[PDB]
Amino acid sequence: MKFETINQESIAKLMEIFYEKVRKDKDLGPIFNNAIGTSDEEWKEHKAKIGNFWAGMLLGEGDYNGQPLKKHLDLPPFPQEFFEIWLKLFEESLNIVYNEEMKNVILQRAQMIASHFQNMLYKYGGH
Ligand code: HEM
Ligand SMILES: [C-]#N
Repeated sequence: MKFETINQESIAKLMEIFYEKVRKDKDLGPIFNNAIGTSDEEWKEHKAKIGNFWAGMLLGEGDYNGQPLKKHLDLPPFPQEFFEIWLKLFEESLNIVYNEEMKNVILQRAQMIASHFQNMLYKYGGH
């Protein structure tokens, strides 16, 4: 009932579950909607792309070829606190799809990226 492995099937289930939580989210939903659209197909094309990102990260295969940091830099600014929401929802989704062992491998990878995005996107300083 829970994946003890990482494959196209498990990642596709992860994308389904996570981006449905994101779409329904009070804080994240508008950001994503303003960026990709509201149609089911636009959301399917986004899940496909992020699915390819994760396959490249986790399986070493797929057609993801974009610049993830640049993309988030180019987004209209949003609060740093949203990274907490994103991670909470992602961990919930992983907990549905994967056993504890696999879940923790992928969460760790997401945490590392989120931490890198945050150090790059917010000074936390002043100027
Ligand atoms: C506050 C948290 C985050 C928000 C609000 C957010 C938002 C978005 C949005 C709106 C897009 C669509 C970009 C567009 O169509 O212009 C996007 C793309 C993407 N996101 Fe995020 N993101 C967040 C965190 C993350 C994290 C932590 C990761 C990785 C672990 C990630 C991975 C990606 C990737 C790979 C893309 C595709 C970029 C491309 O088109 O090449 N995001 N994100
Ligand atoms: C970005 N999800």
